[PDB]
Amino acid sequence: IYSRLLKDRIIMLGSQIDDNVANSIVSQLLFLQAQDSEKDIYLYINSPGGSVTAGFAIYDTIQHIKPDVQTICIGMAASMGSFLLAAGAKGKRFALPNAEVMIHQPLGATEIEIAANHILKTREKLNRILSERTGQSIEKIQKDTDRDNFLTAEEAKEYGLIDEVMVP
Amino acid sequence: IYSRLLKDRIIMLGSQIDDNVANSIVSQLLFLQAQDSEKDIYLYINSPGGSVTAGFAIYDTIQHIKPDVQTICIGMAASMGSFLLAAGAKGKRFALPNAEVMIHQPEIEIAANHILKTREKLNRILSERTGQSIEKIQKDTDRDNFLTAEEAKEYGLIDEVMVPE
Amino acid sequence: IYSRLLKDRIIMLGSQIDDNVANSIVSQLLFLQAQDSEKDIYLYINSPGGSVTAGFAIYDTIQHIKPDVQTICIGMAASMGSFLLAAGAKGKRFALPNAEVMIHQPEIEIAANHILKTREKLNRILSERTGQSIEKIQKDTDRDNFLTAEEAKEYGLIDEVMVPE
Amino acid sequence: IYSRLLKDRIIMLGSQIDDNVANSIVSQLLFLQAQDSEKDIYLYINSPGGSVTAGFAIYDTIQHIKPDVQTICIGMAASMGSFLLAAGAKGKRFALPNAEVMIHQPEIEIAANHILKTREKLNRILSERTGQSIEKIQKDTDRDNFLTAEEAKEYGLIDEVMVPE
Amino acid sequence: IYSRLLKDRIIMLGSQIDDNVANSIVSQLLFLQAQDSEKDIYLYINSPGGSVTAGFAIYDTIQHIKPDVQTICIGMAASMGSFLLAAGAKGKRFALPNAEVMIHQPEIEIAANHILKTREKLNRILSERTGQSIEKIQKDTDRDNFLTAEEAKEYGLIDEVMVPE
Amino acid sequence: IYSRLLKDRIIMLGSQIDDNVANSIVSQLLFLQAQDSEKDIYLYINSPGGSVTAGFAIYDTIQHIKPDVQTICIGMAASMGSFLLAAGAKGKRFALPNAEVMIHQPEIEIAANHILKTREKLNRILSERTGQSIEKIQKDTDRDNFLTAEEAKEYGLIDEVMVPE
Amino acid sequence: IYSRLLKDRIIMLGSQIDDNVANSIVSQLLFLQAQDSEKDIYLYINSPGGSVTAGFAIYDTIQHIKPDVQTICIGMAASMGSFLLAAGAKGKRFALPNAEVMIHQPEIEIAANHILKTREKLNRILSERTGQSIEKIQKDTDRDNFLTAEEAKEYGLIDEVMVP
Amino acid sequence: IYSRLLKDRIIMLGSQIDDNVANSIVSQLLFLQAQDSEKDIYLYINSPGGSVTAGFAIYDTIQHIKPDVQTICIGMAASMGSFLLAAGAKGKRFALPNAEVMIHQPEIEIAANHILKTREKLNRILSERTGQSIEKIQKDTDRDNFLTAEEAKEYGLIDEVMVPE
Amino acid sequence: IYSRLLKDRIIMLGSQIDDNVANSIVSQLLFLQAQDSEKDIYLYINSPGGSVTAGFAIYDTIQHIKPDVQTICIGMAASMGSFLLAAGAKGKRFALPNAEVMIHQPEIEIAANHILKTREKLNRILSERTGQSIEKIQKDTDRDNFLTAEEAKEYGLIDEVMVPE
Amino acid sequence: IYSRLLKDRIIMLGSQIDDNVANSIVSQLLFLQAQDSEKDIYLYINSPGGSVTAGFAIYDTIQHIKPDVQTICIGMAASMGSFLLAAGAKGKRFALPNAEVMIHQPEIEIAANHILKTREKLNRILSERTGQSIEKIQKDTDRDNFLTAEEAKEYGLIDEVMVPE
Amino acid sequence: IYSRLLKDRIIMLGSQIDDNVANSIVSQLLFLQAQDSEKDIYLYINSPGGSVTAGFAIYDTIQHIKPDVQTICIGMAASMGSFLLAAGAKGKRFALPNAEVMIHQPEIEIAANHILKTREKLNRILSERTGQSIEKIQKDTDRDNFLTAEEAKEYGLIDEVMVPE
Amino acid sequence: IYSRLLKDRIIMLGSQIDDNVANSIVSQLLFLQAQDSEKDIYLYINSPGGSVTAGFAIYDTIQHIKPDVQTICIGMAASMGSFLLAAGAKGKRFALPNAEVMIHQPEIEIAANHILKTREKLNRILSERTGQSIEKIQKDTDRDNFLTAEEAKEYGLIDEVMVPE
Repeated sequence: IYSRLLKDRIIMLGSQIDDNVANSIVSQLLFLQAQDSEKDIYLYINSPGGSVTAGFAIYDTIQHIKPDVQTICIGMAASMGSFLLAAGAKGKRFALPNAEVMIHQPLGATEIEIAANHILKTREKLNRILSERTGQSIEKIQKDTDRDNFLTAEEAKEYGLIDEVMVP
Repeated sequence: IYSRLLKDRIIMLGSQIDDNVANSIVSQLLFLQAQDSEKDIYLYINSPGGSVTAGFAIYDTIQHIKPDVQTICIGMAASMGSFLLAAGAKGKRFALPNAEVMIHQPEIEIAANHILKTREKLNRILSERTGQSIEKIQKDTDRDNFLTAEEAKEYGLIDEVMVPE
Repeated sequence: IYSRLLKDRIIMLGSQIDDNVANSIVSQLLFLQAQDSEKDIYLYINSPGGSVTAGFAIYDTIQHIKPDVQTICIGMAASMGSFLLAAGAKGKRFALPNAEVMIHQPEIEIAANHILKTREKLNRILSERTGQSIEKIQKDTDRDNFLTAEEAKEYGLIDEVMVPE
Repeated sequence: IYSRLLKDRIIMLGSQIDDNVANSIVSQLLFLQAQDSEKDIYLYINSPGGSVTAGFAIYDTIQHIKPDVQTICIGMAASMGSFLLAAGAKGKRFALPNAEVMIHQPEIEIAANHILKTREKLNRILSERTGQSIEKIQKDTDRDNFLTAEEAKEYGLIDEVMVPE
Repeated sequence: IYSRLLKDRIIMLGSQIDDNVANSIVSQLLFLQAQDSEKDIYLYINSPGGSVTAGFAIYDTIQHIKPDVQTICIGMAASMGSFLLAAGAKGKRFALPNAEVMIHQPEIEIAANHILKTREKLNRILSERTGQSIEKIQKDTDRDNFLTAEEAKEYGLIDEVMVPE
Repeated sequence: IYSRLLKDRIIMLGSQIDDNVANSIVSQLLFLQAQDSEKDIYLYINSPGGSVTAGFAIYDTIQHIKPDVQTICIGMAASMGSFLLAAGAKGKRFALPNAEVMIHQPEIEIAANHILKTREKLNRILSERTGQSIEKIQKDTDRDNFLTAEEAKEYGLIDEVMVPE
Repeated sequence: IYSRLLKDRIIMLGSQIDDNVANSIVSQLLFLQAQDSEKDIYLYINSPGGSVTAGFAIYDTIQHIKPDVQTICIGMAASMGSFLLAAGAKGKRFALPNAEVMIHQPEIEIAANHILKTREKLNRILSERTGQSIEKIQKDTDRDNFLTAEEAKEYGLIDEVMVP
Repeated sequence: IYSRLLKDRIIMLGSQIDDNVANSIVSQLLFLQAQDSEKDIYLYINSPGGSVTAGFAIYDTIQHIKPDVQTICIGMAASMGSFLLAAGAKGKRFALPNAEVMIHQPEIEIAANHILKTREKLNRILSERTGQSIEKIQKDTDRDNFLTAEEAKEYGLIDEVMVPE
Repeated sequence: IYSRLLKDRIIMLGSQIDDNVANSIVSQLLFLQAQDSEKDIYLYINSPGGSVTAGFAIYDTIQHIKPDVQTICIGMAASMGSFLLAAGAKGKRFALPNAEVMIHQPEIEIAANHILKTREKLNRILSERTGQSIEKIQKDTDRDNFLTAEEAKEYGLIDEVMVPE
Repeated sequence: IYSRLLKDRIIMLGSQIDDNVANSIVSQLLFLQAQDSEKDIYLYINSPGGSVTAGFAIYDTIQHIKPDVQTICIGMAASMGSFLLAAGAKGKRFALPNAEVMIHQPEIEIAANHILKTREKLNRILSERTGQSIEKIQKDTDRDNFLTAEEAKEYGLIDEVMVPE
Repeated sequence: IYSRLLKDRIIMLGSQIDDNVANSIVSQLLFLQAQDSEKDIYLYINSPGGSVTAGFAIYDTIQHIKPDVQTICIGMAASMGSFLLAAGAKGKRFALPNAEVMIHQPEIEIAANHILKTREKLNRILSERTGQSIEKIQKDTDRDNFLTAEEAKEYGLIDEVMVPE
Repeated sequence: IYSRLLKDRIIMLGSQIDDNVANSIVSQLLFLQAQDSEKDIYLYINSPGGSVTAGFAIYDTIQHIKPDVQTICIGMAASMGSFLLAAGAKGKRFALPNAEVMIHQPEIEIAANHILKTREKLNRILSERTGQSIEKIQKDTDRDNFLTAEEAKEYGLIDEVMVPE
C-alpha cells in the first residue's frame, strides 16, 4: 500500500524514528532517485520523533540526493520529525492548517548513549542546521530546543520552520 | 481483506485513534486519491474516540484531498470519533438509524494554555460544520450527552440518517 | 481458515461481542457485499452475548447491506446474541434442533435515561421482528428464561428450526 | 501443524470442551464441508468432557453438515466427550482397543427445570444412538461406570473397536 | 525448534505424561503419518512416568498408525514411560548404554475394580511385548527395581542397547 | 537470544541440572545434529552440578550424536557438571584459565545397591576419560577438592586450558 | 527492553553477582561476539559485588571474547564488582565523575587453602591490571576504603573518568 | 480487639458467611451463654450474604441458646444476611436508619430436590418471622429488590428502626 | 475462648477433620475425663467431614472415656462428621431442627483391600448404632443423599431433634 | 501500631472504602464506645472515596454511638470520603489548611430507581449537615469541583479549618 | 491443658516425631519420674511416624526411667510410631479396637552402612519385643502392610486390645 | 516444667546450640551451684550440634563450677554436642545403649587463622578427655563417622554405656 504511493514518489514518515525505519526510508530515498533524479519527492511527516543518530542518516540522504524532497507536516511533528520538517527543500516545506510542531530536543538511559551525542553535539549541529534554515540566531535556537513548547502551523511559519500553511 | 474494500474505496475506522491507526488512515486516503481523484471515498466510523493530535491528521487529510469523503457513522461515535463524522464532505455525512453520536473532552504556564487552546480549536471547527453557535458548542463538548441519530440531524452533526432499504 | 469460509459467504460469530469482533464482522459484511451484492450471506451465531453498542453495529450493517443475511443459531444464543438472530432476513432465520435461545439485559440525571432509553430501543426492535406485543417483550427481556428451538419458533425469534438431513 | 492434518480432513478434539474449542471445532467442520462435501471427516476424540452447551454446537454441526463424520475414541472419553463419540455417523463410530468410555452428568422455579430438561435431552439423544431403552439410559448417565472399548460395543456407543494392523 | 525435529520425524517425550503432552504427542503421530506413511518414526523417551489414561492414548496411537515407531530410551524411563518404551515396534526398541529403565504402579465396589482392572491391562500388554510370563510381570510391576540398559535387554523391554559410534 | 547462539552451534549449560534443563539440552543436541551432522558443537559448562539421572541423558546424547562436542568449562564446574566436562570429545575438552573444576557425590536391600551401583558407573566412566586408575578415582569422587584449570589438565579432566588471545 | 540495548551492544550489570546473573552476562557476551566480532562492547557496572566464582565467569569471558569490552562504572562498584571494572579492555575502563569504587574480600586442611588460594588469584589479577605492587594490593583488598573516581585513576583501576 | 467487644456481649458479623465465620460465630454464642445465660446478646449484621448451610448453624444456635439475641442491621444485609436479621429475638430486631435490607437466592433426580427443598425451608422460616403469607414470600425471595429500613419495618423483617440519639 | 467453653465441658468440632484437629479433640476428651469422670460431655458437631483415620481417633476415644458424650449436630454434618454424630452416647445424640445430615465415602493387591476393608469397618459400626441392616447401610454410604434432621431420626442417626425453647 | 493510636481514641480512614475497611472502622467505633462512652473520638479522613453502602455503615455508626466524633480531613477527601467529613459531630468537623474537599457520584425498572433513590439519600443527608438548599446540593454532587479548605467552610462541609500552632 | 493431663501422668504423642517433640516427650518422662518413681505412666500414641534418631530418644528414655510406661495406640500408628508402641512395658501395651498399626522404613562407603546398620537396630529391637523371628521381621519392615488391632495382637506388637466399657 | 527438673538438678540440652540456649544453660549451672555446691548435676544431651563459641561457654562453665556434671547422651549427639558429652566429669560420662555419637567440623590473613586456631582448640581438648593421640583426633574430627554407644566407649568419649534396669 505504501508501494503504490512510492510509485508516485510520496514517502511517509509515520512513527517513532529508529534505525529500522530510517533504513527503510533511506532505501526508499535512494530507490526514488534511481527511478528518476529529476522528479520531486513528497515527504509527509507525522512523528513524535526518535533516535537522533537515525535522524541524520535520514537527513544526510535527503541532503545527499539530487531530487528535491518536499516536507509536509501532518499531525504532530516533534524531535527528529520536526528536525526533518525544517530540513526540506526551501519554499517546499509546508504544513496543513492544524498541525502542531514541537522543536524540543530531549536529552535522551546510559550516559554512554549520551557519551556519543554530547560527543555528537548533534544539538550544536542540530542547533546549527536548524538555525541556518530557520534564519534565527543560534542562541535562540539553543534556548527553544531546551524548552517544552508547542507551535501551531502559523507560529511555525513566522519562526522559520515551514514556509507555507496549506489551505483546503 | 481490507484491501478488497480499499479497492472499492471504503475505509473502515474501527477503534480508538492512535498514531498507528491515524497513519494507516492517512496513507489510505492519499492512496485513494492517487488511484482516482474524482470518485468519492466512503469512510465508515465506529469509534469510542481517540488521541486529539492523531485525530487532526485524519481531519486535515480529509480536507486536503480532492475527492469527497462520506462519513457514515455506525454504532457509537464519540470524542474525536464524532469530530470526524462532523468533518465529512457536506451533504454526505450520514448515520445509520440506531447508531449513537456523542461529543466531549480528553511548565504549567504553557501546559494550561495548550490544553485550553487545543480545545477551542475543536470548539471552532465544530461550530462551522454543525452551524451551531459557539456559546452552545462551548457548553456541549463539556458535558456528556448521548445524541441519537435523529437528534444529531437536528443538531447539525449528520445530514441524512440512512434508512434501511 | 476463516477466509476459506468467507470466500463461501459464511460468517462465524463465535464469542461475546466486543468492539474487536463487531468491527471484524462489519468489515466482512461490507466485504461480502463488495464481492457479490446478490447471493445471500450465511451468518452463524453461537454467543453468550456482548456489549450493546457493538451489537447494533452488527445489526445496522445487516440492514444496510443489500444481500439477505441468514442467521443460523447453533448452541446457546443469548443477550445481544439472540437479538442478532432475530435480526436476520425474514423467513431465513433458523436454528438447529438442540440449540437454545434466550433474551435479557446488560450525572445520574443523564445516565438513568441512557440505560432506560437504550433498552426500549431493544424492546422495540424485537417487537417488530418477533411480532409480539411490547407489553410481552417488555416483560420477557427482563426475566431470564430458556427458549428451546421450537419454543422460539412459536415465540417469533426463529422462523424454521433446521432439521438434520 | 493442525492445518496439515486439517488438510487431510482429520480433526483432533483434545481437551475439556469450552466455548473456545467448540467454536474452533465448528469452524473446522464447516470448513471441511466447504472444501469437499463428499469425503468423510475423521474426528478423533480424547476428552475428560466439557460444558454442555458447547457440546451441542459440536453435535448439531455434525448432523447439519453433509459429509460423514467418523468419531474415533482414543484414551478416555467421558461426560460430553463420549456423547460426541456416540454422535458419530452410524457404522463408523470406532474406538481403539485400550481406550475407555464413560458417561455421566455435569429463580429456582426456572433453574430446577433447566437442569432437568437439559439432561433428558441428553438421555433422549443417547437413547436413539445407543438403541438402549431410556429406562436404562436414565439410570446409566446417573452413576459413574467405566466402559472398556468392548463393553461399549455391546452397549451401543461404538460400532467397531479398531484392532491394530 | 521441535518442528525442525518433527520435520525429520523425531518426537521427544520429555516429562511426566499429562493430557496436554499426550495430546501433543498424538497429534504429532497422526501428523507424521499424514506426511509419509512409510518412513519410520523415531520416538525418544525420557520420563519419570505419567497418568495412565494419557499413556494409552500414546500407546494405542502407536499401534494404530501405519509407520514403525522406534522407541529410544535415554536417561530414566519409569512407570508409564517404560511402558511406552516396551511398546515400540518390535526389533527397533532401543536404549542408550547408561540409561535406566524401571516399572511400577500409580462407590468403592466400582473403584476397587477399576484400579485392579486397569493394572492387569498393563500386566497383560507387557506380557506380550516382554515375552515374560504374567506370574513374573504380576510380581515385577508391584516392586520397585532399577533395570540397567543391559538387564532390560535380558528382561525383554529393549531389543538393542545402542552403543556409541 | 539463545537461538541466535544455537544457530551458531553453541549450547549454554547454565545451572543445576534438572529434568527441565537436561531435556532442553538433549533437544538442542539432536537439533544441531539435524541441522548439520558434520560441524562440531561448542558446549559451554558453568554449573554447581545436578541430578544424576538427568546428567546421563546429557552424557549419552553427547556420545550418541555424530558431531564432536567441545566442552568448555567457565567458572565453577562441579558434581555432575564436571562429569560432563570430562565427557567431551577427546582433545577438545577445554577450560578457561581461572575456572575451577571439582568432583564429588550426591526396601533398603535394593536402595543400598542402587546408590552404590549408580556411583561406580560414575567412577568407571571417569576412569576411561581421565585415564586415572579407579583406585584413585574411587578415592577422589569421595572427598571434596578444588582443582584449578591446570591441576585438572594434569589430572586428565581437561585437555587444553584455553589461554586468552 | 534490555534487548534493545543489547542490540546496541550495551550490557548492564545491575546487582550482586549470582549464578543467574553471571550466566545471563556470559550468554550476552558470546552473543555480541556472534553478532559482530569487531565493534567493541559497552559494559556498564553498578554493583555491591557478588559471589567469587560467578565473577570469574564474567572475567574470563571478557578475556576470551575477541571484541574490546569497555567497563563503565556508575555509582558504587565494590567487591567483585570493581574487579570487573579493573578487568576491562585497557585504555577504555571508565567511571563517571561521582561514582565510587571499592575493593575487599568475601576438611579444614583443604578449606583453609581454598579460601587463601582463591584470594591471591584476585590479588594477582589486580596487580597486573592496576599495575600496583602486590605488597600494596595484598594490603588494600584486606581493608575497606572508598576510592572516588579520581583516586581510582591515580590508583590504576580506571583509566579515564568520563566528564559530562 | 473483638474480645473486648465480646466481653460486653457484642458479636460482629462482618462478611460473607463461610464455614470459618459461622463456626467463629457459633463458638461465641455458646460462649456468651456460658458466661451469663440471662443478659441479652447484641448481634450486629453487615453482610452481602453467604453460604446457606453455614447460615443455619448461626440461625439454629440463636434459637438453641437461652439468651435473647438482638440483631442490629447496619449497612447492607442481603441473602443469608437478612435471614439472620429476621431471625432475631422478636421485638429486638433493629436496623439503623440508612441501612438497606434485601432478600434472594443462591444425580439430578436428587440435586433438583435438594435445591428446591432447601429454599422452601427458607421461605417457611421467613413466613413465620415476617408474618407475611408464603405466596408473597415465595415471590419476594425470587426477585431482587432493595428494602430501605422503613420499608423493611412495614414488611416485617425489622421491628424498630433505630433513630440516632 | 475455647477454654472457657472447655471449662464447661463443651467441645466444638468445627471443620474438616485432620490430624491436627483430631489430636486437639482427643486431648480435650482425656482432659475432661481427668477433670470429672462423672458429668457428661457436650460435643457439638458441624463438619463437612474429614480423614478416616483421624476420625476413629475421635470415635475410639469417645468409647474409651468413662463419661457420656452428647453429640449435637448443628448445620451440615457429613462424611466422617456424621459418623461421629451417630457415635454419641445412646439416647443423647441430638440435632438441631434445621441441620442436615449426610453419609458417604472418601502394591494394588494390598491397597485394594485396605480401601475396601476400611469401609466395611464404617458400614459395620454404623449398623450397630443406627440399627439398620447392613444391606441398607451398604447401599446408603455409597450414594449421596441429604437427610434432614427428622429423616435422620427415622433413620437412626439421631435420637432426639432438639426443638427450640 | 494502629492500636496505640486506637488506645488514644484516634481512628485513621486511609483509603477507598470497601467492606473490609468499613467493617474495621465500625468495629473500632463500637470498641471506643465500649472503652469510654464519654470522651470524644478523633476520626481522621484521607480518602479518594469508596463504595456507597460501605459508607453508610460508617455514617450510621457515627450517629448510633454516644460519643462525639470529630472528623478531621487531611489531604484529599472526595466522593463518600467527604460525605463522612460532613457527617461529623457538629462544630467539631475540621480540615487542615491545605487539604482539599470534593463531592460527586459513583430488571432495569428496579435498577434505575435504586441508582436514583440511593443518590437522593445522599443529597438529603448533605442538605441537613451543610445547611445548603437541595436545589444547590442536587446540582453540586453532579459536577466535579475542587473545594479548598476555606471554600468548604463557606460551603458548610467543615466548621473550622485548623490552623497550625 | 496438657499439664493437667501431665499432672495425671498421661503423655500424648500426637504427630510426626521431630527433635522438638521428642525433646518435649523426654522432658516429660524424666519429669514424671521426678514426681513419682512408682506409679506407671500412660503414654498414648497416634502418629504417622517420624525421624529415626528422634525416635530412639523416646525409646531409650522409656527404658531408662523406672516407672512402667503403658503405650496405648489410638488411630494410625506407623513407622517409628508403632516402634514406640511395641516398646511399651510388657503386658501393658494396648490398642483401641478400631486403631491400625503399621511398620516400615524411612562418602557413600559410610552412608550405605549407616542406612543399613540403622535399620537392623530396628529389626533387632522389634524381634525381642514382638518375639517374632528376625527372618520374618526382616521381611515385614520392608513391605507396607496394615495390621488391624487384633492382627497386631497375634503379631506381638500389642498385648491387649482394649475393648470399650 | 523444666524448673521441676531443675529443682532435681537435671538439665536438658535439647537442640542446636545458639547464644540463647547456651546462656540458658550457663545460668542454670551457676544456679545449681548456688543451690548446693556438693551434689552432682545430671546433664542430658541430645543435640545435632551448634555454634562453636556458644559451646565453650557451656564447656568452661562445666569446668568452672564445683559440682560434678554427669553428661548423659541420649539419641544423636554430634558436632559441638558430643564435645560436651566428652566434657563431662570423668567416670560419669554416660550414654544410653541405642544412642549414637559423632564428631566433626563447622581480612583473610586473620580469618584463615581463626578458623584453624579454633579447631585445634577442639582437637586438643578432645585429646585430653578421650585420651587418644592428636594424630588420630586430627583425623577423626575431619571425616564424618557414626560411633555407636559401645564404639564410643572403646574410643574414649563415654565411660559407661548405661544399660536399662
